[PDB]
Amino acid sequence: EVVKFMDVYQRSYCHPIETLVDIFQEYPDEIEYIFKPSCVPLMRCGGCCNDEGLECVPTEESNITMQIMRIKPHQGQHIGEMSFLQHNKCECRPK
Amino acid sequence: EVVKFMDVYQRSYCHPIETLVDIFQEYPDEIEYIFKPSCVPLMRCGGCCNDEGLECVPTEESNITMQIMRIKPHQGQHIGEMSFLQHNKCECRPK
Repeated sequence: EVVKFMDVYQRSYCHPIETLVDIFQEYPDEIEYIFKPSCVPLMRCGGCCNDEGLECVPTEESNITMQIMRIKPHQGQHIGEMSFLQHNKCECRPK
Repeated sequence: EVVKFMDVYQRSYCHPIETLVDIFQEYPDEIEYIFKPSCVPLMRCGGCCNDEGLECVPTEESNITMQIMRIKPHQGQHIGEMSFLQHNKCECRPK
């Protein structure tokens, strides 16, 4: 059935949403290890703003710790804790 | 609490996830108008695969109809129906 306007509007407005984030994006200086899984689920700001000139960005954020399989190609692999930023609150701010 | 490896691994693996998608991306021929909301919530394949050479892609798809406000700037606006593609099933396939 057809999704009603106010439902679409409220569901898509700027807010934290579970987002699958590549670990290399979070750790852009990593050039030694590869990771399993290669991505992690994190709450991140997403969606749209009333004003098209605004973007959805975090106003509160905090880290979560996840166990990741850290692989050194052709050498070995280890379960290790890694920290990832999550967004707790979002707002629409000038782009 | 530290998220356990097997929990992260299972939660991040290739599957359909709610994704906030920009309308003008899905409909690049809609030049003359703007839309409210400007993005919509859609189930889309997301997450990661066991092999860096694989990608998460849809194997089953369907459409969904949503009420969206179509706006002609400083002229007028109308609530109409628009159809969007969703992903119902995903698999990891060779890029």
